[PDB]
Amino acid sequence: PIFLNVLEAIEPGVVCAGHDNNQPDSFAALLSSLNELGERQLVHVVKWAKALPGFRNLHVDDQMAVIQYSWMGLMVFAMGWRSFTNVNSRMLYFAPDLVFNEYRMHKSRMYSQCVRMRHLSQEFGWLQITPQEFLCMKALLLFSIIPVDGLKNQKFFDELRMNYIKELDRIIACARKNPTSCSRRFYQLTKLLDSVQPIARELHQFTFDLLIKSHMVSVDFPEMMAEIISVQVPKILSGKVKPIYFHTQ
Ligand SMILES: CC[C@H]1[C@@H](O)CC(=O)N1c1ccc(C#N)c(C(F)(F)F)c1
Repeated sequence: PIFLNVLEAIEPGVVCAGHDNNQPDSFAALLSSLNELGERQLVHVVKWAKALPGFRNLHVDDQMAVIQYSWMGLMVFAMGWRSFTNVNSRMLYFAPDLVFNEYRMHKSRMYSQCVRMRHLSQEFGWLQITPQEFLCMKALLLFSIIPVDGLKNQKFFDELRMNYIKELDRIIACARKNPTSCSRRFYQLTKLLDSVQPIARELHQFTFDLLIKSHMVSVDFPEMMAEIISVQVPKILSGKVKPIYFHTQ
């Protein structure tokens, strides 16, 4: 059980947003706290990714690029899981000190996006996703978005992705003596993974638009946050960098 041992060992712990929950809810305060949380989560995601089996097989510039492109999707998927395990998917558990109820979904001006994220969280319950399926799916999500023109060394990436697919297949919750069971399960989980990508795109769009207007609406963007959103995110939004889907959309 070496692979699952590693994934459990490297899984990030609790990350707080630093939000003041004693102040009335406002757009500026909610989004400033989400941005700070995004910066804090990025730091954890980088450390996590660099500790994954085989990650150092990637060329050095490909390493940071892969992390940066996948960051939003990784955050959303983990947040959906937190929401499932902590509040039964009824609210969005961004952090212990930043939990969105319906009022905050509205006040953040992100209601439609939050609906999609809550639906993702509900899928963990509907499909009875195991914590081990979650960990393997999240690892595979890192290797699910790349430039259409390819990476510096695309071969090493393709091999990594292949192996992460095989590890997911190995531990899916099914009865092996009935092949139909495992086929159905793999189909369900690949559909679930695909569904992260349109959600990440909506968040990319929202966050990009907010950065551009941030001076007008009093929303603060931290340094590393802002660089990714102005340099890497537009490569996604302009179609230079595209998600890898299992099924044809
Ligand atoms: C990253 C940018 C900020 C906001 O500007 C838009 C938005 O949705 N953000 C955000 C923050 C933190 C987490 C976490 N965890 C998430 C999610 F969970 F949705 F990925 C989004």
